[PDB]
Amino acid sequence: RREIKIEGDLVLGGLFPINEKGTGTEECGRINEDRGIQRLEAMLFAIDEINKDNYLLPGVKLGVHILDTCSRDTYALEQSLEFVRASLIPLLIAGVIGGSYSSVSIQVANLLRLFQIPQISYASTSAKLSDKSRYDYFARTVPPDFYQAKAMAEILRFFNWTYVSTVASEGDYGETGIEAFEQEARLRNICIATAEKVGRSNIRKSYDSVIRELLQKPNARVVVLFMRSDDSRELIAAANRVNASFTWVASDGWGAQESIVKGSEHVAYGAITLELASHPVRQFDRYFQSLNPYNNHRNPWFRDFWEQKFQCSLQNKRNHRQVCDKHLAIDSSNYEQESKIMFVVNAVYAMAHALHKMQRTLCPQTTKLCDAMKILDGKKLYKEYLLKIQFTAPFNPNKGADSIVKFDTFGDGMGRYNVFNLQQTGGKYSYLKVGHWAETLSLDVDSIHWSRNSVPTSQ
Amino acid sequence: RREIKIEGDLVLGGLFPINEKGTGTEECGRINEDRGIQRLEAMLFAIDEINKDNYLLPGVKLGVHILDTCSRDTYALEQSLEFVRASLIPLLIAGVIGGSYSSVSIQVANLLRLFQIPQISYASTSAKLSDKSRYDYFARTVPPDFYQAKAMAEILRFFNWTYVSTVASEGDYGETGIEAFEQEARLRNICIATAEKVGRSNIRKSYDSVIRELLQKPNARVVVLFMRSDDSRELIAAANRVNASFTWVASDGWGAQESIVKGSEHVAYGAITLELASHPVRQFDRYFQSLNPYNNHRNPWFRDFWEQKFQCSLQNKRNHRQVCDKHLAIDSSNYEQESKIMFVVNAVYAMAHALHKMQRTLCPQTTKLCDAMKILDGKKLYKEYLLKIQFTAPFNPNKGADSIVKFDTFGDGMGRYNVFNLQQTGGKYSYLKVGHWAETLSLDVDSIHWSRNSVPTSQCSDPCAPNEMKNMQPGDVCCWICIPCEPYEYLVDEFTCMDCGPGQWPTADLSGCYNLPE
Ligand SMILES: *[C@@H]1O[C@H](CO)[C@@H](O)[C@H](O)[C@H]1NC(C)=O
Ligand SMILES: N[C@@]1(C(=O)O)CN[C@@H](C(=O)O)C1
Ligand SMILES: N[C@@]1(C(=O)O)CN[C@@H](C(=O)O)C1
Repeated sequence: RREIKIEGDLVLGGLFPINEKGTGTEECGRINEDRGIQRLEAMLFAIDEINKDNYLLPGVKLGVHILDTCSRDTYALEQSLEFVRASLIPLLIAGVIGGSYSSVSIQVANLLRLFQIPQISYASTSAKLSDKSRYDYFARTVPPDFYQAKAMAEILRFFNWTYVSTVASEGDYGETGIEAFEQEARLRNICIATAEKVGRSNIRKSYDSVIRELLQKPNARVVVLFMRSDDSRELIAAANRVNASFTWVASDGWGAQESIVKGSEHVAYGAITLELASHPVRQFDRYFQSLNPYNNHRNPWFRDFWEQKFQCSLQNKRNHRQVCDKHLAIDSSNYEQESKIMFVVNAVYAMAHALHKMQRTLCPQTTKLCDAMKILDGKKLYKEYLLKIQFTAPFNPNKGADSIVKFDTFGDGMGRYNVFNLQQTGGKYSYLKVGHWAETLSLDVDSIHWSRNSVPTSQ
Repeated sequence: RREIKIEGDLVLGGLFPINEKGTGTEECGRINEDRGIQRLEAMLFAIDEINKDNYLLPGVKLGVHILDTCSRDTYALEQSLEFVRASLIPLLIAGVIGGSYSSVSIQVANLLRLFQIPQISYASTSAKLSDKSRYDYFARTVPPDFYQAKAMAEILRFFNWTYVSTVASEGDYGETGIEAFEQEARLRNICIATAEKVGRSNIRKSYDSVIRELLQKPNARVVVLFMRSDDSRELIAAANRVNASFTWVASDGWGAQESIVKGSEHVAYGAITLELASHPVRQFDRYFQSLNPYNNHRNPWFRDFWEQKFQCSLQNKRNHRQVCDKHLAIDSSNYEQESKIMFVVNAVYAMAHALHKMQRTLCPQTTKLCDAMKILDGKKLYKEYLLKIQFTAPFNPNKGADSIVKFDTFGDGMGRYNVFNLQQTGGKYSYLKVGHWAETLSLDVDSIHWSRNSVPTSQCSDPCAPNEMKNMQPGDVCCWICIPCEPYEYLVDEFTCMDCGPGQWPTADLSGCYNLPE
């Protein structure tokens, strides 16, 4: 049971899928490197920054209480109990920054509302959450799948892929996300071959089973994927053991993760995956790359991350091979900033700018946490929060790109996605940006390298 | 922070408004005597009984973990966190028996579902809870207000009280409960004069304010009340300071509590209040009356209850007057069993019979808690629970009165309500049962003692003058104007004044025309 406790004048809860969903009786598996450890640090970074900042919450140091969600909802839920219990050693939570998988953001939202705690997700995208009548204390800095589904169908409708198959992760994410695609699919005259869907505690046999059925309709060479990062790997893994080949069209769930195609660099070749529109946070880069087990002591998971990333081994381990070189480090050769890290940082600044207004509004005299705010008014903070608008943490170069954080009447973000193509040119697999989606598709077509190096056909 | 912990092979949570909602920064006010302390004890009693019982959960002693809800939702909610946390000193909760105010049963339900814990209320009545898509782990042994509102409207529709005023407690109980009456009200052609509603942290001024407004429509002498026990008292309190008088028609919220009219025995006289149909649990009577501070040590609130009920004082107190006689006791002169106590007991037995089945089903070999049930399957227990049917804890004499506990497809109970009349005959105020509601009203009318000892009247406009006038309707259906007619025209009907014509005249009563000579 590892957590992160940094005391402060005001505290923010944190939820990150630091560890993958553990198989069997256990709950937490291997370290999620890029979407777990990075995103986590990103929050620490953002806090660090908000504390070093003078024009945003100065007399109110921001403390954090971060918990791993081990990619499982029921688990994060239990963890989250930590925050509501913290309203009565206990940390007075102001807002929770969290919910990577939609699956857990919801399960968590269902509890924070009962205790009026503002939640902000930096990645959950299920349209289900937009419903501000069931998730009245939730907000996120990313747009719902209702706008990604469109982006997806409009990609097939452009390549006359009238007959394609769908397979979606079980769970509020994949489900709602596909039900979104299903609709947008019919409307553009696209018939769905076989409707596949994986699930929980699933092993190889259930994934191969899905591959089989994707093969029982060999007319549809284009398979649409609305699956979680994990279920999206197990699928490709299966599809590879039996040299099965298709034109993969996947939701951000797969996104541009090069860690999904690892071990099947080809069975996934010439695929098309979408991701959210984001511009890397310069400072975070230098920040993360500056980390190492000798200076990152506040992150209890760092060691395990270190040993796993470098194939290391140490005394604070079990019993393995190859000890680890001191001159080992995170550099530009072993690290690429995760796509959503931007959303993490904005999520936090939001919460902060939100509090920051409450500060100056409720307490004119000082810069410190007065008596007015000794005990926050959740409801208030949340309807003094949505109404937020600010220039993305200055960690952003431009300003003219609507790079300002704010929320809709639903508390969600702007639907800007990037279209990707999985290609390899020099013995190495990489993702190349080939168009995007603003409200209408776009892509330099003659940029795409397809499987069987030919523009596919699915009718 | 006081709780009750009795260890056991299986444990049941408990929520009771033992203390009234505290005013100011504090949270818990005075002890709720009859709906708090009694109902609490009734649960203990029921447990005590289920443990002394041989044919129902024998090898599985039932433990309880009871927490006061201080009548506040946000508070019970926090306390309830005690139970979900208890699924991981911590007590393995099987189900929570609780939720007096609807207000809190909901707020609570919202949390137990997140951890699959079966809840059962012995009194929350909000229709909102019937919705098994939002409260999938809730059940109760009382029927939704959807059936009480009907019973209420049907009581006014019988006394042609076409124009009456409504005032409802703020909070899921009063609100939803009135929205229920509002609808059933329109449907029976009943216009609502002024729609009043009290609230939170409300003091005298907001109650008087409500009285004032009830007075700004002095045509409606009948006021409908869908208010919590507490808000229902503050209102009458207010209504009394200013000798205001009406015919009070109140929901069970007020019910038949003689503790509501205390201090205004007359400003509330000749009122009509509804309650759930229930028959007192004989054994509980002997049981409760057998309690006293020297033998009730497991109930941490007992002393405070004792000191408060008897005006006592003790060393485990603050600093007051008049010490307390040892020979003080709860007898037939100072105690009347609360109306819902029955529901409390059934609520628990249900939970028990439920577990009891799970016991014999999951574990054929022994009578004890086996490995199959070491860790319960909420979802399962809940859909092995609703499907329950049993003869009310034998604490009931008859059997032929559908006195069997069970739940609807919604997890609610049977809508049977009793109609009451608040009357005083010998210097003492009491509640007299005067009819009930099965699915249709009923009441021996000539049983009711009204205020101004006269069957009241609540309509919009006065009746027309036969001698002349005709009924005229502008926009609504309760408010009309009386137009007199021309000495030469009769009335085809109540509303239409029709002219007789040439060489004729309308009869004296104005029902026809008598041919004139000359
Ligand atoms: C009003 O109530 C009286 C009860 O005495 C009844 O006789 C009368 O018919 C009612 N008015 C109508 C016609 O609705
Ligand atoms: N689209 C994701 C979700 O809403 O759950 C799937 N994976 C999440 C992530 O970025 O890690 C985002
Ligand atoms: N019907 C009540 C409720 O659910 O709120 C009103 N008063 C409660 C009580 O019995 O104390 C029950």
